[PDB]
This record gives sequence, structure tokens and C-alpha cells, in this order.
Amino acid sequence: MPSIENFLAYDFWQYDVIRHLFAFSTAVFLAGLVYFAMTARTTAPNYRLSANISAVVMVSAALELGQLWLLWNESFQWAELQGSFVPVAGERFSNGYRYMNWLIDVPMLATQLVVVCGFVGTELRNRWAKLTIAGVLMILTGYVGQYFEPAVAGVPGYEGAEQFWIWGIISTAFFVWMLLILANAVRNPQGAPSDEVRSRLKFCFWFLLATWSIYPFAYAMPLFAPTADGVVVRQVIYTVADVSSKLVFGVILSQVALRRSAEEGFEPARVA
Ligand SMILES: CCCCCCCCCCCCCCCCCCCC
Repeated sequence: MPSIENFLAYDFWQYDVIRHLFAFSTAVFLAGLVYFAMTARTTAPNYRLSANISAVVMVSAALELGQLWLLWNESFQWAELQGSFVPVAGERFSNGYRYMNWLIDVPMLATQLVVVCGFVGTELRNRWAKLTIAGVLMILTGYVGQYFEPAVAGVPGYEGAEQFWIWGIISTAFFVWMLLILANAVRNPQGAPSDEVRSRLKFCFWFLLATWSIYPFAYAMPLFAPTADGVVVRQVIYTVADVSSKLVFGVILSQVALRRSAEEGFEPARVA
């Protein structure tokens, strides 16, 4: 179904800002690829998977925001007499498109935290399995919910506003399940981590919780019946969430993985 973005006209500034958010984000994630490539070589073999997962998330995210950039350009047309970008008939832009690549991002971001906690073999795979089940169900139920956001925003001729709350609350339950799995992981790190590593692992959990929590906030923006300006704010919120949850989290986690590597006597990690 059409997202709230589809029912508004945008002045040049509003349209161009949002276009730049998508382009800039794509470029930043691609650049992140270089950092994770370099950091992988200095990480111990037992923690290198985390850096590799960050690379997978950067490519997933680049394609996410790349697609939003293309859909944004294709879904609106300059109307010279109005001096505004107006929605094209038969072309629907939706943030809902981002949900598909979340199927990669969410389980992977969760799993890489578990990897740096130092879980291996069956214990790692059990947690990956549970995080993938919870994560996929969170995203699918969320997707059903956001399908009805036009009705929530009071866009005339749209119904099913209750679906937004039903499936939103269901999705939130799956989110909490994921957070409880991860809380358990960071509370019970494997090996003999320093007090510094234990504290930094908990930091990583709470940073994931904080940045992930922005996504339900962006989900809820239709409640505020936004104008074009509110849509700009919503896409800024998503950009902060995307860059913080994927790249900044990735960098912070990579530094904990390097510390664990150094503590365990991996020389290239000590040198770095
Ligand atoms: C110290 C190691 C040497 C430096 C490595 C840095 C090289 C860059 C990272 C490698 C990634 C290149 C793979 C290209 C695929 C990108 C996908 C494009 C999506 C649109």
C-alpha cells in the first residue's frame, strides 16, 4: 500500500534534502565496507566473522538506500506551474521497501554481537536461529502494520488503522524477545574477558537497543499526520537510525572485537 510520503507535494528543498539523505547514506555504507575490510585483517580469527558480517550489512544497507533513492526520483515529477515535486500516478514510494533488507540487517547485527560475546559452534547457532526467527517475525508483522499507515495518518478514503496497532504491538513483542536473547548474551560472555570488555559488550547491547528503538518511532510518525516538513523529519530519523544501527554500531563493535583479540594475544590487534 502507499506510504504517507505518496500523498504530499514537495518544494525543491524538501525533495532535494530527502534525495541527499538516501545518496549520502549509500556512499557512507560503501565507505564503511573499506573500514571493515581493513579491520578484519587485524581481528583474531575467532572474532573476524563479526567484521565480515558488518561488510554484509554495509552492502545490504547500500542496496536498501540505493533503492529508496531510485524510487524517490521515479515516484515524483517536477510540476513547473506549482514549483513542486508531485506524486506520479501509478508510482508508489514506500519506506516499506526497506523492510525486505531488514531480513538481512536485523538477524546479522544481532548475531555479530553474539559472536563478539564469544559464543561458538552449537551455542552460537542456537542463538542465531532464535534471533533469525524473532527478527523475521518482527519484520513481517511490522510490514503488515505499516501497510495501513495512510489510514493512521487520516489520508481520506483509507481504512484499517487498527491493523497498525495490532501488528505494531505484535512486532514490538518480537523486538523484546530479540533484546532479551541479546541481554542474556552480553551478561554471559564466553572466555575470560577483562572488566573493560564486559562493560563494553553491555555498552554495545544498549547502543543496539537505543538505535533499533528509533525504527518503531519512525513507524509511528503517521500518528502525527505529517505535512511535507514532517516527512523530511521522518526520513532524517530513518537516516540517523540506519547510520547509527549499522555503521556506528559496527565500528564500536569492531573496536571491542579488536580489544578481545589483543587480550587473547593476537599481535596484529595489540599493534592496533
Ligand atoms: C588491508 C586490506 C586491504 C584494503 C581492503 C579495502 C578494499 C575495499 C573493501 C572490499 C570491498 C569490495 C567489494 C565490492 C562490492 C561492493 C558492492 C556494491 C554494491 C552496490
